[PDB]
Amino acid sequence: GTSLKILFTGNLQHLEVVTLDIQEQKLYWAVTSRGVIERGNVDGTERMILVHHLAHPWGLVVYGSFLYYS
Amino acid sequence: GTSLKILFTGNLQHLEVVTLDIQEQKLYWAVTSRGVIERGNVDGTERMILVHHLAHPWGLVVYGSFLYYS
Ligand code: NI
Ligand code: NI
Repeated sequence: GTSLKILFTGNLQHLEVVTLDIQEQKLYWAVTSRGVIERGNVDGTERMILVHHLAHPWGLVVYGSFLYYS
Repeated sequence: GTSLKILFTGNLQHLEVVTLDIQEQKLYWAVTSRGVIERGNVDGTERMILVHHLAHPWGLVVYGSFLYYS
């Protein structure tokens, strides 16, 4: 709990759970206000919208080649 | 109600009432999530932060050379 850091900020109103892909060092999360699932590097450099036109994403998890979401 | 337009969007979360200075043609509004009062031209071009470190702005009005906020 020492080195606090802000990785991503902006249009993240109504954020949902955050998921880490350890094998790829990639963060995945869902934004309900825009209805998208975004991903980005752990260093806070890259960010892109991965899935569009969702209603209310609640859960998401990365395993092998796939992202599962509820 | 004909020509709908978006002037400003960004770090507005807990947006409060808007107000207009007709003589100078600049909009004023307050953002509670950041505790600021901002200005902007009706053209939607110039935007800046006018007051800092507010707690929960509720009302504001511009008359003459002064701006009143509660
Ligand atoms: Ni939710
Ligand atoms: Ni309020």
